[PDB]
Amino acid sequence: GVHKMAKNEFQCMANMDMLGNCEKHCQTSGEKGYCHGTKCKCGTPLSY
Repeated sequence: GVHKMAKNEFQCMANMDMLGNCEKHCQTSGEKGYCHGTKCKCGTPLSY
């Protein structure tokens, strides 16, 4: 909802956000990381 929270966008490669400050914080929780520079979040891989 409030922010892009999936593997589809930024891909830890965007030319001003690729240095995502959460490089272990996701895998240490078992969930997947998203790189928005300092606005770096993780998230569950989800199911349907």
